[PDB]
Order: sequence, then C-alpha cells, then structure tokens
Amino acid sequence: LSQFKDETNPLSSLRHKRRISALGPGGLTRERAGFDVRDVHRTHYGRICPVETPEGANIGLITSLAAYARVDELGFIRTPYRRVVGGVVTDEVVYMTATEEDRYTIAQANTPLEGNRIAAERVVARRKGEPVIVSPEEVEFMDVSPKQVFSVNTNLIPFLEHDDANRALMGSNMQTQAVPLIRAQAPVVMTGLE
Amino acid sequence: SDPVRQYLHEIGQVPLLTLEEEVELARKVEEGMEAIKKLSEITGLDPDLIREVVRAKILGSARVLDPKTVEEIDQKLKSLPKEHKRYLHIAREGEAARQHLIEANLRLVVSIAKKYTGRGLSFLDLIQEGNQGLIRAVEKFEYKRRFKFSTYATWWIRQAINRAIADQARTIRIPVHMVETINKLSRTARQLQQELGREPTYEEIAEAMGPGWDAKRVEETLKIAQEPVSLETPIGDEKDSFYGDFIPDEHLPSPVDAATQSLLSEELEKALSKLSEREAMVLKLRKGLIDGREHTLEEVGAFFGVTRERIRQIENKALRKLKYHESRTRKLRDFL
Amino acid sequence: KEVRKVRIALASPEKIRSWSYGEVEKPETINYRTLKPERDGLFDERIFGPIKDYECACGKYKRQRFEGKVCERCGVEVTKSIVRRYRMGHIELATPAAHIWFVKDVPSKIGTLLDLSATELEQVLYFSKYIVLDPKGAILNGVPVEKRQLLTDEEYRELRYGKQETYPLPPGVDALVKDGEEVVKGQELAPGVVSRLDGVALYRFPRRVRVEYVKEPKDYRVQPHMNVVVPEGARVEAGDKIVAAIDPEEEVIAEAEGVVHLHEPASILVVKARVYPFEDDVEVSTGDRVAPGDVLADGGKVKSDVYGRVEVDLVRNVVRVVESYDIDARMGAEAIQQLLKELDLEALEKELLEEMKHPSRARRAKARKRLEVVRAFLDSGNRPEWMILEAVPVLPPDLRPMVQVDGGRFATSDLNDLYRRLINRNNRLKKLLAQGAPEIIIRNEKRMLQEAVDALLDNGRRGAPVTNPGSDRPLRSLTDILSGKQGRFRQNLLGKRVDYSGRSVIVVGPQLKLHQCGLPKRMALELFKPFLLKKMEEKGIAPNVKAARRMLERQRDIKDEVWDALEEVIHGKVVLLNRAPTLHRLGIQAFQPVLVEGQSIQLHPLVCEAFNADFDGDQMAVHVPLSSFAQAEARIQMLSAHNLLSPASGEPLAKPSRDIILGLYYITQVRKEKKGAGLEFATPEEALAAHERGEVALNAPIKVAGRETSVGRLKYVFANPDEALLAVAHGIVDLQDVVTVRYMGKRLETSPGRILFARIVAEAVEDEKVAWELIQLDVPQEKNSLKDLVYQAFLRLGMEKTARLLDALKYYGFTFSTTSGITIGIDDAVIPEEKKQYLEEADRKLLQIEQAYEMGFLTDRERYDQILQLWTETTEKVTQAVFKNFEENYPFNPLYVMAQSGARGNPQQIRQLCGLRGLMQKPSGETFEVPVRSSFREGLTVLEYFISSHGARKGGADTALRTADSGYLTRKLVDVTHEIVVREADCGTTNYISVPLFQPDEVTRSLRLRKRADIEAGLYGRVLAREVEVLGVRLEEGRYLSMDDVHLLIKAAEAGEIQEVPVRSPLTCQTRYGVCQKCYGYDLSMARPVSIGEAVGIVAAQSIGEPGTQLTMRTQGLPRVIELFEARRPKAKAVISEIDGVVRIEETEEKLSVFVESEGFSKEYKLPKEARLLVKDGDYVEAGQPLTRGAIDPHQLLEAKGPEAVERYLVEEIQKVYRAQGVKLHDKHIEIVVRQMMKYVEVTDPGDSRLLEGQVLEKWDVEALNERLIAEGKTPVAWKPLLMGVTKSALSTKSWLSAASFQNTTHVLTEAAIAGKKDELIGLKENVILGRLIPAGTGSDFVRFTQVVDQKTLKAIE
DNA sequence: CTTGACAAAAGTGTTAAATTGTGCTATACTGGGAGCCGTCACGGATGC
DNA sequence: GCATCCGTGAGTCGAGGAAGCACAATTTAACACTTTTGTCAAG
Ligand SMILES: [Mg+2]
Ligand SMILES: [Mg+2]
Ligand SMILES: [Zn+2]
Ligand SMILES: [Zn+2]
Repeated sequence: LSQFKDETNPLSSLRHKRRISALGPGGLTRERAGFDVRDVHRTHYGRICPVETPEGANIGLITSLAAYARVDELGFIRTPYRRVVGGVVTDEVVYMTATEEDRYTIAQANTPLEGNRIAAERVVARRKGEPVIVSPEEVEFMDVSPKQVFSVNTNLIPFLEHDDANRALMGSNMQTQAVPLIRAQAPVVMTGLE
Repeated sequence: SDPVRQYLHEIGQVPLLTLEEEVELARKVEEGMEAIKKLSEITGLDPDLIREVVRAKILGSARVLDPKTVEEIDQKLKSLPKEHKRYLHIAREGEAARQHLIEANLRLVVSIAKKYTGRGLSFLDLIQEGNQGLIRAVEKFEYKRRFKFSTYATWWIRQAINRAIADQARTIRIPVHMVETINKLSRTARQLQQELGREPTYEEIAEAMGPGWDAKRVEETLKIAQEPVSLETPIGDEKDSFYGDFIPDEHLPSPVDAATQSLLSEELEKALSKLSEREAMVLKLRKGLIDGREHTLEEVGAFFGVTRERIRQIENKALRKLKYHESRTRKLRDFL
Repeated sequence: KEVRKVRIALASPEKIRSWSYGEVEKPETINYRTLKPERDGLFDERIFGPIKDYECACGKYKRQRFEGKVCERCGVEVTKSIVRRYRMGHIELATPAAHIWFVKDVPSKIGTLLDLSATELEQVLYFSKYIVLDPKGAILNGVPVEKRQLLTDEEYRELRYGKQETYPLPPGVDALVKDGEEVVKGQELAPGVVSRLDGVALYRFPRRVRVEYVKEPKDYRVQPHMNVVVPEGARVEAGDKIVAAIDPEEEVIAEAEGVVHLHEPASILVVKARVYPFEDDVEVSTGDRVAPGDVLADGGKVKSDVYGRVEVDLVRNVVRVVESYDIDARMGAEAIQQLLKELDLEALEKELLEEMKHPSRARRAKARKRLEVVRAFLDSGNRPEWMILEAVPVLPPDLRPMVQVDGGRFATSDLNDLYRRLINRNNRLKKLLAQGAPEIIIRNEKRMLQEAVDALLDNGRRGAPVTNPGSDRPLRSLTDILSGKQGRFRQNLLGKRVDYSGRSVIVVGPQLKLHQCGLPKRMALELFKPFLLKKMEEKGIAPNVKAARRMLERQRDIKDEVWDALEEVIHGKVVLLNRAPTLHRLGIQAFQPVLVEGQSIQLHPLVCEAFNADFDGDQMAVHVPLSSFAQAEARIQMLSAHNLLSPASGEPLAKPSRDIILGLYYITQVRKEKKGAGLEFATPEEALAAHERGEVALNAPIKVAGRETSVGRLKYVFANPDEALLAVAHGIVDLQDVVTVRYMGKRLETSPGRILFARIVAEAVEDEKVAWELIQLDVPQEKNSLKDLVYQAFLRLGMEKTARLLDALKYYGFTFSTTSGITIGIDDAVIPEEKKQYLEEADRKLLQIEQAYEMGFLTDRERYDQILQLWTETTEKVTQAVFKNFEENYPFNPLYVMAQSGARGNPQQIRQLCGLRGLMQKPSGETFEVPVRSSFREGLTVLEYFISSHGARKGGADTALRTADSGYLTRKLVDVTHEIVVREADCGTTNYISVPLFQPDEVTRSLRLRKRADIEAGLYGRVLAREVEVLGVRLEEGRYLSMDDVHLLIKAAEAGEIQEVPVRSPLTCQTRYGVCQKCYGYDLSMARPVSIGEAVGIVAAQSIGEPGTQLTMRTQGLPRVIELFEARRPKAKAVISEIDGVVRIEETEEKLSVFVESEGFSKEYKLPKEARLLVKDGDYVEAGQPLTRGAIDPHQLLEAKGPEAVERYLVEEIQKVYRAQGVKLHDKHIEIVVRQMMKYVEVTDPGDSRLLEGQVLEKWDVEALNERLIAEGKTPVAWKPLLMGVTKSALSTKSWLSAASFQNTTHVLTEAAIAGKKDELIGLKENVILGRLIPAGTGSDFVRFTQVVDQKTLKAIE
C-alpha cells in the first residue's frame, strides 16, 4: 500500500490519494478474487465510482472514492443527502452510511423543483438500491447532485451521459497520464471542477 | 509434523533430578572417570581408547574402531582379577550415570536457548548447539564444590550457543573477534542514538568506542558487516522479476571481445610474416605467442644455442622493423 | 557423435561420488576480507576449478603451457575457469537420508515397494516410531514381536530396557518393605503409596541408618551429600566405614561390632528384574546383555535364567538382570534403506503375480500398482535402495554464484544457504556421534539432518517452508528451480531472450506494399550492426571493424555515408515483426524493411487483423534472421504476402478492412430517388422532357412504355468506361448515378462507380476477361463480397496477383473514403418517429399487466416474466424501426453505411445510439424491471447510468478471467498435439468417416439439411475415400474436395441424391506419430494439398485456441469447450440407453421410470421428477441414444456405442460452441486433438503376454504387440478403448522431457527416473529443449537431405 | 658469434606483529511462538 | 460410496534494480640477502 507517488500532473497525484485498493497485506489476492468482490454493488452509489477502475487483471480491485463521499471515524463511507419533509426539499444535508441509507426512499437530484417544493407528481427514487416511482409525499431524502456518484476524474468528462461506461473508464484513466505542456490551455467545454 | 513439539514431548519423558539424585549421578561420573584413569595406568592402554570401549558397551550394539577390537579390549579388561574388575564395574556405572545426567537436563538448555532466537539460527539449531555445551558441562562439573548443576551448566550452554551464532549465522563467515567488534560497535551506536536523539555519525561512534578507533575504522567495520543480498528477491508486486535478472555476467568475454582478439591475432600473424624465419620465432617466444608463457634470453638462448646478449639485439632489430612496417601501413594502430 | 536420445535414471551413491571432484566439508563460502574462496568450502578451487583461466590459487602457474597440471602447493588444476560451471562436489552424510521425491510424491515409491502407508513411512522416516528388523525373540504384551512391526517410543523402551518405576516417599515416613524384597502389582510399599508393577523394591536414598552395636540402637543421620557404602543387615567390624561423606569430619564409622540397618528411604524403585547373589568375581559387568544359560559369576555356579540387561551392584554384592530383550528396531532412512536392500524383486514379483489372480477387483488393482513399480525397477537396472541418499551431490558454484555487484555488495543464491544448513547439521551430527551423546540428542539431530535434505531438494513440500532469517520469503530449492512458470523449463528452455531484437511503437503505413514495413533507421543501425561494420570496412568509411565500431558509439561521430551503407546491407533481407500475445502463427510475419526517419515502426493496414493490432499505442518486436536458411525460410514461408488465407478456416485473412470497405462500398452503391417514382409515359422523349421540367428525378424508377428504367439510363449512354468517367470528371454525372455503359461488348446499365470498380480489379490482375468473371457487378461491395473476390483471385491467379489486387483495393478504398464525405454528427443518430409510439404501447400494456396483477390473475414470477417479454419485444421492434428508417429515408447515413458494409458496428450498437438502451441486469443476474428507455443521443440519467454500470463491470471482469482460461487451454492443446506432423504421402488405410449432410432436427422430428458453413467446415479440402456419383459428375476416389466440389455435393443433397460423404480424416489415419498427406487434406493457408513436414498439431492447437477469447463465459461457451476437451463428466448429464429397444414410460405420482424393452431384455432407468424427457412411448431407441435433455457423458457413450460415436460426438459438440459465436474453424483441427484424446487403451486379458490386466498403454503399441503374438501363434492381447482428457493424455506421453516441461515436473521426473526412461526426441518440444532442429518443416527428413547442383558440375562429377 | 661488468628484479630466510582459533566463567534458573485471513477446480488417496 | 483432505493448476509482452578475556596457533607484512635476468659497452 506504500506506493511511489504518481505525479505526472496535479490530477495524477490527486487521484492516487483517493484510490481504494482491495489488495495489500491483509486483503484479497489478485488471482484469488472472484466476480463478487469485483462487481459494482448497489451500495457503491455515491461512495465508490462505478466507472473508474483499472481494466485488466485489477478490474474492480482498485477503485476511487466518489467526489462527495467521506470516510467516517469507524471507516464506513458516507454520502450526503438532502432532507425532504412534507414534499419540500430543505438545505439540511445528512451524511449517512449504506446501512442507514437502506431505510429511506431517496429521490433523484434531477427531480424538478418549484422553488423548494417538488413539482413533479411522479418522482424517480431508490428503495434499497431499486429504482421506483413514488409520490412527492413518500420522498424522505434527495440526492445533492449528480456529481456525488462519480470520482474526480469522471466528473471532468463533459457530456458523460452520452458515453458508454467502458469508454468513460478509459477517459478518466487517461486524464491521469496527460503531461504538462508549456502552452497548456483549459478546455473549451468544462464541467465545473477544473 | 512440528519438530519443536516432537522434541519437547521427547525431553518431557525424562523426569527432572532431585538434589540427591543429582549428587549421586555426578559422583558416579567422577568416580567412573577416576576408575578409567586407574585402569589405563594398570593395563598400559590409552585412557581415551578404554573410555570409548566402556562407552561402546554401555551404548550397546545400537550404535554404528571396529567392533572386533571393542570385544577384544572388553575381554582383556574382564580377564583382570577381582580387584581390577572393580574399577571396570565403576567405569561402567559412571558412564551410565553420565548418559542419564545429560538426559535429565535437556529442559535446561531449551529454557536457555529460547532467549537466543532471531539472531541468525533457528530454535532447534540453538538447542542442539546448547546440548553440546551441556555435554561439556557434565564432563567438567565438580560436585565437591556443593554448587547446583544448573549454576555451572548455564555458563557452558550459553557459551556453546553464542559461539555457534558467531560461527554459523553468516553466509560469509566472520571470526569471533570480529563479530564481537561488530556487536560492540552496534551497541555503542544504539546508546549514542538514543542519547543524541538522532543517528550518530562515524566520528561520535569512534570517539565513544575508545582509543585506537577513528571514523575510517568504523566505516570499514560497518562495510565488513554487510550481509549478502539474495539473488531471488522479488521486485515489484508482480512475482516475475528478481535480482538475478539485472546482474550481467562480466567473466566470459563478449562476442565483440572474442572477435577483436581473433582479429588482432590474425593481423599480428600477417605482420610477423615480413620478419625473418628466426626473428619471428624469437619475438613469439619472448612474448609468449608459442608456449603461452614468456621465455627469457637464456631460455630462448638454450633453444637456439646462442647467448643472451645476441637475442636482445636481434629482438630489438626485429621490433624496430615491425615499427617501420606498421608506420608505412598503419594497419595495426586501431587494436591498441 | 550426435545426441539422439536422453535417458534419466537413479544415481547410486557410487555414481554420485564418481561425479564429484571432492567432498565439501565446510560451510564456508569465501573469506570475508580477501574475498577469496575458502578451502574445503562451497566455492573451493581445489574442487570446482580455478576462478580465472590457467591460474592456480597460489599463483605459481599462470599460463596454458601447464595445461592439465595440478599445482602441488595449492592443489588447484590449471585449466579453463569455465569448468567451474560443470564440476560437482558432494557431501558425505553421516546417516542415510531419504530422497523426498520418492517419499512425498503420492503414491510413494518407497512405500509401494515396502508396503508401508504414507503415515507409517513418515513416522519411521522422521523418528516417531521404530520398525523391527530382528525381534530376537521379543515378546510384547504376551505376543511375540514380528519383523516389520511398528513400535512406539514407549513400547521400544519397555522391550529394550525393561519396566521400572520410582515412587517418592513422603519425608519422615518409613517404608514397610525392605531393600531387595519382591513386590506385586497393587501392593502397598510405604503407608501412603502403592506399587503398580511386580518386581524387586530397592531403597534409593536411605535418610537414616540404624546400627545395632553389641554390648545398642545407635542412629546416624544421612544427608544428600552423603552416601551409604554398606548393604542392609551387614556385620560391620569396629573401624569399618558406614556412611561416606565429602568432608571426613562428618563421615560416619562404626564404634564396635554390629549390624547395619537401613531406614527412611527417599524413594522406592520397583524394577522387574532377577537378583542373583554371588560370592566370587563376576564374569559379566554393567550394561552387558545375557541369555538363559549364560554364566554370570562364581565360575558357573550362578547363571542367568532369563534375557535382559545385567548390572552389578557392589553395595549389595548381587547381580541384577533387568528383564528385557536385545531387540533390533531402528528409525529413519537407515531403517528404510536396510529394508530396501533386503527386498528380493524377483520373489516380490512372483507373489504379486499370484495375487493378481484374486477375484477381488481392489486386490487386483492394488497388486497391479505395486507390480508396476516392481517391473520398473527390474527392467531399468536401478536398485530400490538408491532412493535413499548416502552422498548428496553439490551443484557447481557458477550455477549458484556469489557475485559482487558494481556497488561492492555481494549477491548470492538461496542454494548456498540450503547447502550450508545441511553441512552444519551433518558436521554437528558427526561431533555428537563421536562424543557418545544420548539417543534423544542423536535422534533430534538425525531428524534435523533429514529435514535439511528435504528442504534442499524440495522446500515446502513437507512442513513449514524454510526462510532466510530476517524475512518470510521461502528459500528457492532445486525443485522450485526446475518447476513452475518461472522454472528452468518454461522460462529458459521453451522460451528465451534473443540478440538482434528490437521493439518500438507501431503506426500505420498506408503507402507500404503488402510485403514491406517501415523500420526506423536507428533501430536498423543497431539491429544490423555486425553486417554494417563489415560494409563500412569494405568501403572507405572505416579502416577496420574496430575503428568502425568506435564511429557508431558516438551519435555525433556518425557520418552520412553510414546510412548509405546500411541501405546496402538490408537489401533483399527481411525481418520478423511480432505482436504479443502470439495467439496464432500469423502473430509473427516477415517483412522487407524500409528505412524511415522517426522512431516508430510502420505497419501495413492489411496485416493489422492478423496481428490483432490497432494504433492506440501498441508495440511490436523486431527480429533479424541471420543465416541464408533463416532468411530463406522467412522470405519463402513466413512472408506476409505469401500468407493470405487463414490456416484455421481457409478464408482470406488479409482482406479489405474498415476504411477500405467504406470507400469501396460508397462508390459501388447506387442512388435511389423519389421525385418521379412511378410515372408512366409512352416514348422515351416524353420521359426526358418531364426530367427537364423537374417532374421526375434522374434515378427515379419510371416506366417508359412497358419496361421499368430511369431517366439516367436513357439520357446518359456511354460508349466506353473512359467516356463515362470523363463525364464524372466534368460533373455531368456522379459515381452513384445509374446510367448505360457499353463495356466488353455488352450494353450495361450500372453506375460509373461500379464500372470503375471493374477496371480497378481488371488492371490489378492485368486480365480483363478473368477480372470480369471474378467480381459481382450488380451489388455494392460489402465485406463479404470483397472477401469472396480475394478468395477467387487466389484460386485463379495465385499469391503474386492476389497481393497486387489487395494493394490496389487498399489504395482506391483509402482514396475514395477520404473524398466521399463520411462523418459522424449528432443528427446522424436518427431517432425514429416510431419509438415514441412503441413506448406508449409498452406503457399501456405494462399498466394493463399491473391491473391484472392487482386483480390476482397472475403471480409474481409470471408477472416478472411478462414484463421482461414486453420489453424484449419492444426492444426488437425499435431495432427494426431504427434500421427501416435508415434504409428508406437515409440510405447513405454514416451509421447505416458502416453497419451495412461491414466497416464498423452491428445493429445492437446502432440501436443503443438511436433507439433505446434496453434492459439491464443486476449484479446477482436478475434484470431490472424498468429498462433504460433513453439512447446515447438523448443521454442517460444518473440512475440509468449507474444501472448500466453493473453490466459493464461484469463484462470487463468476465474478459479478464477469460484470457487466463483460454491461454491455459491453448497450452494444453499444444502439449498434447505438438508431436503430430505430416510424415508421409499416404498411410494406405481404407478406413474413413462419413461426414453427414443432414441433421436430425427434433422440433420437427425430421431430417433437415445442415447449414452451408457447417458442411464447408467439414468437407472443404478433404480427400474422398470412396468414389461418389452425383448429378452426372463422377468424383473419383482420392480427389481433394475444393469449394466447387463442396457446393456440388450440397446441391446434390438438396436434390436428394446423397446423404453423407465418405472422406479420409486424421481420426482414421494409420500413420504413427502424425498424419499422412491424404488424411489431412489441404494446407488451408494455400488451398492446395498439405506439404509433407508441416506441424499440423501446432496449427490445430493454435487454430482452436485463438478464438477462445471470443467465446462467451458469463455448460456454454468456453467452459463447455474446456470440459469437452478434458472429457469431464457434466453435472447435469443426460441419460443414454445402454441397449437398443422400445421405450416404455411408467410415469406415476410417486416416481418416474423409463423401461427400454427388447425381445428378452428390460432396462429400468429411474429418472428424476424434473427430467425433460425427449423420448415418448412408441419409439425405438438405440444404444447410446439420449433419453433426457442435457449433456452426454463422453465416457458412458464410449462404453455404450464405441470409439467412433464418441469421436463424432466430441467434434460436433465442440464445433457447436464455435458456430454459435460465428467462428469458422475446420473439423480437421478438432479431429487432430480428439485423435490424441483416444490414443490409449486398457488391457482386459493379457493373453500370452507380460502385460497386466488394467494396464494402460498406447493403441499403436498393443496393435503391434498383437500382430507379433499372432505371427508366432500366440494368444492375442484383449484391450478396451479408453478416453482421457487433453491434460491426462499429455502427461502420459512417452517422452519424459516434453511431459516434465508441461506440468507435474516432480511426478513426471520421479516416474521417469525409476523406470530409466529413454527419450527418443520425436516431437517438437524435446528438440526445442536440446536446441536441435525440429523434425518439422525444413528440419523434416523428407526434405532435409535435398541436394542442389547445376548441370556443368553434374557432368564433371559424372 | 661472445666476454665480462653492473643494475634492477624476482626468489629465499628469518622476524615480528597482526590476525584468527579455542577454552573458560561455579547462587540458582529445567517444555516455544506466531500463527489469526474472501476461489475453484479437478484427480487422487486411504480411509471407512 | 463417500465425505474429507492433499496436491496441482489457473494468458502474453512490456516497465520496475544482544559478553568478554586470556592464551595459543596461524597467517601476513617487512626487511635483508642472494640469484637471476636485463642492458650495456667491449669486441
Ligand atoms: Mg491497442
Ligand atoms: Mg443521350
Ligand atoms: Zn598453484
Ligand atoms: Zn493417413
């Protein structure tokens, strides 16, 4: 786990510090790990990036922390959710773990709002990771933003919703390998995390 | 499957000795040794030879001097009268007592040896080296002094274990005096390191060691104390690269080195053709191009029947001609 | 002479000593200060040779004149220092040590010969139990002791030294028993303690002596340092000593005459012994062993009455014989070695043969296994006791070096530590033995010595692995050196690193010819350096080679004439390009280098598919063949322009690809208009008149009078292709406009683009008539049409013209795709108007299902299935709507054109871009009820993106874990078929196989014709075994079937004239160690009969395993192939009828039974309740015919139907997996592998032979043995066909070198060594290991000895 | 073809330091310590 | 016949490199004196 720092560019070093490895002393073995440890569990939503992982023999074994996620004192990843009471979305943000998240109906960040009141009659939500359609009054929490599902590298890909996941994996990984240029210039289309 | 558990179980089958049992066994060994000395003096035999025969009989036929001479000496000892056969009986009882006294103190060596682990030798190696010291302790132990056996045996067991570590813990053996120097040097560095709050330099170590020690000697001693590194140590998380894959072989000549040696030999042979039949022979003998080894003016002189003085003149003349030919062609300067 | 065979055998202690140049007696390696090797150590110069050439240690001899001389001062031989790699030493073990290979390799060879279990062998070997070698009349618990009986430590001690026990009395109390009184078991000795055995009870340490003077019970106290010197009840005269002491002041004497009485014993010793009082001198002493009738004392008056150890007690002046036996029992390898020396192999074989007649099968199986080991030892000439080591060989020090690195640090191998431990323990054991140490110390040291030998030979096999102190890394032992993927075989013998090799990044070279590559100048300078130095010397660039080499060392010293010389050096030569992984033989191809400026290798576009190379950063290796043979082989056989067809299928492999297809498809596709589209006229002048008025388009389909034409076909009529293309140049018409052109005397109605394509083919082949016959003019040129063109050109013209045609197609495809205007925009992903309607229909049906589910008409499982079917149907409808929209409105859409032409994409990917993403699967395997209703053009939502990520990860992990299985499958196939080579023109066999043309479909229950690809993969390039008369055409026997013949046979089958075709196959070939030319067929890579000497076994393995990655993994896909090639029994196996007859179902509520009824027989099959029966009542089933759906067990089928049926089943079931994935593979390659699977037989009746019942041998050997037995009139050997997997078939091969280098190296070598096996170097792996010329290709004896000579020399010789 | 004269240069004999090897310690001590841990498949092996 | 255990196997390139002490026995570094080339004139 004590690794030579990857500092091709500032994003390379930022990514290396947010990487989560299932290997190392006391962990799995590269050839002794089955499909189960390498899959995207439903509780990875908001805590581990679903796309960013090394393609090859280490796929699913090395992962990245999602942008809004934070590790608590006991070591369990938490992700933020906006409290929704009475159909109005409040500014109270609650950081909560996967086991605590399973007890609530959590709406989606793209739910239309008329101010703070949920405007849509049909709300796309999750109940223990399953997508469902609910009414505004059945909603208890809301996603902070679409960015909390992905890592820092993946949040730097504009028009990500139009890309296949297999190619977005390559895009986020290759941003780490980009070399600094004497005439480097910021992208014309950005996402906001630059 | 566990050798340590198997050994501990085996030594647990011999009960520990009480004080009365310890004194009786120790007394019998001393009395037996004196009986052997008397038997050798009376019979005129070598005391070492008689002791081996007495030991061989006690240990029995289960142990691999051939057995025929053991029986012959045994019969000769038994042919002695009763007053002399008594010393043979005392010798036999003493040897049996020594075997039991060693067998009943195998727990002591294990207790001592468990404190020396991690210093280059495995636990069972420490035990067996400690057993060798225990055997020596039994030989030299004196029960007249009224000291317990564990008091005198602890000195020999620790000595045997410590010497074995000094002799067998390094692939490149370092003598005991030099090992003690390394151990003392390490202790002094450790004491200064915890007192200065940092790693001492060679000057602080040398000053604390005492007279006759300077920073150069400390560096040389530390250089000597460097263990070799294994050729099979992996590098990287992948287990497919080792140290041996990055160390070139610099003993055998390369294809380039072999080729230029043959090219030089071919060019030198062509250059020596211009020389006379005898002038070429002299230079190839004096430079070791024929027998491989350089000859001298006299040795070549005996070969041709000429004296020493003439040969150096013709060799100088022939060498001058080679310089002239090489100057006019410059076909031999690149190989230099 | 020449090495032809390699033999492996056991080494005796005598042979090991004969190898050694000296015994290694010290564990010292080198001096710590002078760094010179130490005398008698592991690096001794007196043993292994001088460090530097012709120089002794003392430096007295330093030249070659004293060659073969040994310096008297130091003892070092004056010779070459390289002998240090070859000269071995040895260690003389103090005690024998067993070889771990012949102990722990199950089943043990030592245990088999000695009839000891694995547990019993370990207990004896590692000093846990004794084994009896001479009982000496010993009795154990009332039962006599017998030989080979295992004794524990307690039992051995009781037999050898007797029974005794010490009972500690409490202080102060007095014993109730006297000294020397016999006691019995359970008798009380003191008031508080009771004895547990019967024997003499003796006072150990009397604490008080009570003497009775005569005048007086005076008492004396005894202390631990005082000892009593007199017996109990002894009359002591005044002055005689009573108690001895260290200090004479406290010594106790007797005042007057009296009797000494002993009291207060410290403990009581009860020993089972016999006490013999005596008066004179004794004839024995302490420690001797006596028998009944032996004299003891008094000159025969006292004699022993029982066996035991005798001890003399001078205090009690009696002789005690402790009852014991002089039993012979030993532990360790010294006991095992003695047993192995006493075996009579001839007598053991006779007893085993007699027991081979026992009725029990288990007894016969056990006797056969023992006899096989006995036969191996008898035939080889080895001795069983040689399996125990008395001398350990020591490896030459240069193979276990202690080298000084540049930094001054020393690096050493792990073998030195293993050798040092063995020497340290061996030397210590010698010292302990010389000191007469107790048995416990000696036993522990012997046990450690055995473990040190085990660790050196094979570390970690038994017990905890040995690690270097200060780390937890196990030491590398001799076994680890030779075994594994990183062992000697796979890392240094089967593959090596090579000189004259380079590597760089590859970029595409479109300007190259098919046989050319772009090699960087700087790589070429280094690769061809020795050739360049010679050329520089030849010209005036440098005076000699060494001066030339100095010039190239510095970059700024390289002049401009070096590059001209390098151009001259490489003229004509070729290099090998290689891209890893090398899945098939097209992964290495030879190219003629073209020196280019830059640092990247330029690769031809047409060879990318064979290399599986793209240009996103791949790298390739460059190799330079050196000699004329290596250049000739590469230029003739390995050249890229010569390998145009696939060896796996015979189809083109260098063919037009992505951009080339797109450019050629664009020009050969015609335009379709809609403006006019249907108007009818009366005269063509009216039709054109409407065109200038704008009423009808140029390519609108109209009817002039009665015929359907277009305005373009009427308006533009060209006299020749030149005029048509001149009009295109002026912009009069486009390439896609359909006009009328007069070509080859025919008034054609095509587009100028299609007429241009005809000229492209015509000029490339330089034949207008043949090129006209090769092309399909009236269609756009897609991937498949272009592939047919290349194949037909290869058949009619050859490699040279086809390579020219391929370059011409590449040039024009690249040119036209550039200027055509293919681009991808966001609006190119056209959303059909039907998608919105379909989704509304899906919502209403879904809402309808939910209402029904609320009403209770259906359960959860059927509701879930109905939802999935709805979305699967809707997904299919959208896919049709997506593509219908393209083919109607946007026929030139980039996504549609790429998919239609075969350039890129498939309908599934196009649907995701333009239709809907579809249904997705959970990580558990279930599909989400809600699909992804949005495409990539519209953009997925955050939740839909996360849902889709589960499948993306699962496929990514599936691919990663599939490469390992596919690559390991290929290695199995190579190792089982590496020795198969085409070795003769014809084997003369008359057997064959009948390839079916009709498949028994079950859904219709009738015979239906197979697919053309299936028949082509089974008949193309095969020799007819019998003459066939179909459709008036006589295909004679021995005729190679081309594609025309296959198509004729398919046509005849469609006419009901033929059902199957008899062909010669590798399955029925009778050639030993390979196949013949007439049984293989074509070299599919050349569409001509296979040349003798081809390694078809390697080609078969590479062909099967190359598409292994494309097989789905998720009893299906690659796992199905692996179990089929391994002949594994499926978990859900089907039920097959053992005998033929009528089926009788007895289905009942309790259980289900199937009865196969015949005239007299009735077999009962008890099927499970959930059995999907495929046979109903009133059916005549045959032997081996399935009764239940599932996979047939190959071994059950083999015993029920026969070898032919299982071979047909295996080939068909493997081909099913590849067909389902779209992979085209000939049946020859699978039949070659299956032929190796069915290579062995099992003996059932030995007959008049030495073979054993149940012995497994090769089918060729038993057949040769059978015909020999018949020749001299003897009973033949009855055998039974046997099927085994590729792994077992490869490991049971006759060559130990190939088997050892594959797997199970320890097991393969331990059996080969005992049998003394001799390897004849027949296949390919054995020759590669020894560096010999492989017996295939140009190294085959058929062509190897060919001589070439010109006419003038021939007459001079004649 | 040498013949004496000299001048280093390698060889030999003492000679002492310097290094290396070995024996010896006497109150009484008497059975070790880190292992701890996410695959799955086959073939085989006595055992029962 | 049947769990249970033991053993063996699981793609290729590349790039990463913790006593001291005394005393004896043995080896080694320095000189000092010969014996032997090497190199001169003399011929
Ligand atoms: Mg690539
Ligand atoms: Mg016209
Ligand atoms: Zn020498
Ligand atoms: Zn044949």
